[PDB]
Amino acid sequence: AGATLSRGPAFPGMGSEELRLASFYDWPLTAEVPPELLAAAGFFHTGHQDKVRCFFCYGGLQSWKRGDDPWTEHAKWFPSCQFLLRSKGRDFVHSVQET
Ligand SMILES: [Zn+2]
Repeated sequence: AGATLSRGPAFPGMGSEELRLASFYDWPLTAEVPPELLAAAGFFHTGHQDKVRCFFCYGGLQSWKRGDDPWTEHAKWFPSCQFLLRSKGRDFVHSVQET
């Protein structure tokens, strides 16, 4: 019983936080979340608005707002992301899912 989550990042090149940070060179003025937090949480910027995708699970998120925690949003929407899980642990993700 049970298929396994594949281990390959959706976008291995964006596996680097530094490179993910570069993607936010045009992260909008009206956008309310710091790129550093987004890049740290595995997200890189796509498009020209405020859309991001996780380099690993490819979870796509937009409509970012003051206070929005990237790591939390990550756990909220993409709880099985192996990047999120290695970085924040099983406890953290469960803690976000159970609320
Ligand atoms: Zn992810």
